[PDB]
Amino acid sequence: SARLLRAVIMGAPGSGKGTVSSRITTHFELKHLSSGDLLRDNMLRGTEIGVLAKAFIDQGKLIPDDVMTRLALHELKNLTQYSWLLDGFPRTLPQAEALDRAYQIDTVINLNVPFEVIKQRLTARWIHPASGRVYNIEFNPPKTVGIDDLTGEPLIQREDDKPETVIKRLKAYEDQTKPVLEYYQKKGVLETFSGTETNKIWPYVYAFLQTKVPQRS
Ligand SMILES: Nc1nc2c(ncn2[C@@H]2O[C@H](COP(=O)(O)OP(=O)(O)OP(=O)(O)OP(=O)(O)OP(=O)(O)OC[C@H]3O[C@@H](n4cnc5c(N)ncnc54)[C@H](O)[C@@H]3O)[C@@H](O)[C@H]2O)c(=O)[nH]1
Ligand SMILES: [Mg+2]
Repeated sequence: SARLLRAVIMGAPGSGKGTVSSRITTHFELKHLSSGDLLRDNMLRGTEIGVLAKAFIDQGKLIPDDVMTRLALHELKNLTQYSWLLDGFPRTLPQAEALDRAYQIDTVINLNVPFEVIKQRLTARWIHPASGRVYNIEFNPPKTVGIDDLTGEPLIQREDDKPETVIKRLKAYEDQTKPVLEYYQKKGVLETFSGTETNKIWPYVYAFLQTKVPQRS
C-alpha cells in the first residue's frame, strides 16, 4: 500500500465498534486505536486526564473536546507510519473538524444497530481491564464465567454499563454524535452497515474493507 489508510469506525454505544475493530485488525493491516481503552488506561495510570475523565465516563457524559482532541492527536502522531482504525474518536463536530485538519479520513464505517438491542448487550458485557478484551455472556462468552481466558484474573463490568448510564450515553450519542455522521456523509466517506447481529454485518464490512486496505497473513 503506497498510501497508508486512515479509517474511522462509529456507532451508538454497544453497536459493536470494538468487536468489529478487533476482527478488522485481525484480518487487515491496520492499527486499532480505541479512545475508551486509552481513557481506561489513563485512569489506571492516574494521569491528569485519567482523573478528570472518570467523572464524565461514570455519568455517561462526553469528555470535553479540548482534552479529547489533544489526547487523540498526540496518540495518532505516534502512528504516522501505520494504517490505523480510529474507534471512539471523533464523537462531536469539533473533534471531527480537528481530526480533518491533521489527516484525510479515507472511510468512516458506521454500525447502525437498534437501541433496544444495544441496551441489552451492554447489560451482559464483561471486560478484562488490563488488556481491554471484551466478552458477553451470550455472544462471546469466556470458558469460565467472570474470568479472562488467559490472565485468569477477574473480568469486570464497566461502571458506565449500568442501565441508567446507558440511557444517558445513548442520548448524548443522538444529540452530539449523529451530527458527525452527517458531517462525514456529506464528505462522501460514510459507509453504513445496519443489522442486529455482528455476525450478520461482518461479511459486508469484511468485503468492503478488502477494497481499501491490504489483508493480514
Ligand atoms: N448478543 C450479542 N452481543 C454482541 C454482538 N456483537 C457484539 N456484542 C457484544 O456487545 C457488547 C458491546 O460490544 P462492543 O463492541 O464492546 O461495543 P462498542 O460499540 O464499542 O460500545 P462502547 O465501548 O460502549 O462504545 P462507546 O461509544 O459507548 O464507548 P467509549 O469509547 O468506551 O466511551 C466511553 C466513555 O468514555 C468517554 N469518551 C470516549 N470517547 C470520547 C470522545 N471521543 N470524546 C469525549 N468523550 C469520550 C465518554 O464518557 C464515553 O461515554 C460486547 O459485550 C460485545 O461482546 C452480537 O452480535 N450479539
Ligand atoms: Mg468499545
